[PDB]
Amino acid sequence: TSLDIAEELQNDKGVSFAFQAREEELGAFTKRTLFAYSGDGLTGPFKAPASAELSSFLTAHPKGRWLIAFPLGTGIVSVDEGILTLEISRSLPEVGSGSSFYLTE
Amino acid sequence: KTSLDIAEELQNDKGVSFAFQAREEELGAFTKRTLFAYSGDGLTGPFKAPASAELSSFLTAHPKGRWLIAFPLGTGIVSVDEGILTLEISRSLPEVGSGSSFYLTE
Amino acid sequence: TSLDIAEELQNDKGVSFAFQAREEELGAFTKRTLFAYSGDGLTGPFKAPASAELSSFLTAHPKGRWLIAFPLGTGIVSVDEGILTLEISRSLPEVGSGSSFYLTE
Repeated sequence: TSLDIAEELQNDKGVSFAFQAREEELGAFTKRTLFAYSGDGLTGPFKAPASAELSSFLTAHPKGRWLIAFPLGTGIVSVDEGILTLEISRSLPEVGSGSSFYLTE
Repeated sequence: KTSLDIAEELQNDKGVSFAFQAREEELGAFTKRTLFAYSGDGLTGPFKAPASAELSSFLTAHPKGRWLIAFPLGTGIVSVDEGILTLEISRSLPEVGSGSSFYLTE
Repeated sequence: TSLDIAEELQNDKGVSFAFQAREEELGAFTKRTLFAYSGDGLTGPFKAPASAELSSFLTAHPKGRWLIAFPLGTGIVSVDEGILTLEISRSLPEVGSGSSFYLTE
């Protein structure tokens, strides 16, 4: 483990998300994992400003965004100009927890 | 970091076995608590089994008082009441497989 | 953590998969986790030769195969004669990341 950021983000509708970013070295490979939790429900996209460390981490993904599975539906996390966006495929009465990762050489 | 790791096997009347692992981790200002669940068995109704006091204690700590958990074929809710662990499922599962549920807190 | 193998595997349609195998000891219990990532899409099964360490890890599962949930669908990983197979329930336009684990005494 060469990194562990955690932070809580909030929009003005009141929704809170906690994120954890983690980096791990495995010989030739690196793993980067995003962890997300919210107790809230969500109907539209979630937008909130992120710290520079998180924005930096989130930009590193090879696809420029993080496909993430929650118990009730699927989201895409991306960052743009220090604004974090989580878009969802369907409205979620509760978000819950999920993670998204990639492995790289 | 890791300030806790309980693991146990629980069993019901039919003979359905679940293994659980509870984990706590400290991340500066934040704590993460993760429940991991595995069963090779299929499940049609709810799974009820007695849990150790450490596990019951861990499971009760959740801000919603229950653990929403995704398995490969369906969704479950884990809760504890009076030292009885209950896993309720949205649909019957021919195989449970593995899943995790966590939360982050300040 | 008593083990961490990671490798990249590749098939004839251009699809690359990264796998990480992990073993952890927890007092009386062991946990074995497979992690899988691919940025590619996948229509049929994914077949690729694996290292001996990975074949060995994958054979250890009590069911002889790993049921694994990806954001858009479900897969079964198994190994036979050092050939890794990932079968899918539906075609996946993108595979993303997932893990599968078991606990044992």
